[PDB]
Amino acid sequence: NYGYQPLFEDRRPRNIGDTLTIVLQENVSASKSSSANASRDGKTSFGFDTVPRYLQGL
Amino acid sequence: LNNMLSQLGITVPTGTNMQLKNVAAVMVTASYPPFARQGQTIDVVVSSMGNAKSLRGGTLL
Repeated sequence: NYGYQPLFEDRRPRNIGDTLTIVLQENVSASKSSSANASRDGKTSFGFDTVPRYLQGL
Repeated sequence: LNNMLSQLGITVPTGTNMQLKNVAAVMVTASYPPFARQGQTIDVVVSSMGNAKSLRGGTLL
């Protein structure tokens, strides 16, 4: 003799020892990224090609 | 209906055609009386719950 069993309810596991099907469908995906940058240029110049006489002292 | 048939000992294959006409799904409501003892009897109300036309001569399972 087994216990009371419902009629219209689905067959769910209810006690220790009942079986149940697992459908393994796992799909995980993670990601990350980053960056950084910096820059600097400089260029100076000056040239007195032909100096007049009254400025030759400087 | 498939759950009941399976419980009784008949397993209908899944994904098959099944169109009935003499069956209706109902909600049953009742009033638990004071000091009720096991074995006694009460009165129930039966109400249809989807697209049924009539419950004229039906039997509640």
